[PDB]
Amino acid sequence: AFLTVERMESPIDSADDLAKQTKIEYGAVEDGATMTFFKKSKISTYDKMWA
Amino acid sequence: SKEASALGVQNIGGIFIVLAAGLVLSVFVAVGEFLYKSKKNAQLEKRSFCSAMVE
Repeated sequence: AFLTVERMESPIDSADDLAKQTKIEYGAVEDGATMTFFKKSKISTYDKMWA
Repeated sequence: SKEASALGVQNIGGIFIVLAAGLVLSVFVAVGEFLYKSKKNAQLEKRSFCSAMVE
């Protein structure tokens, strides 16, 4: 089980690797027009991460 | 995504208890088999078998 969970992870850490894995936590200057781009978005990945 | 767990007493501890029960039941059946061989040899009361115990 240990080796299982360890091998579960992925290090590429793309726009989506952050979406799936939830150990680490996001960050954004809220109202700084980047968070707005997320909230306005229609991108499924960006949609769920805005959520 | 949070299930990387070492094993602990909370989830396996019962087999120590199983050890305890098996040990004690072995104790009782062993003394019973002692009495078995004892009565196989002589009448109910034994003292020479205490001598075999000591030796």
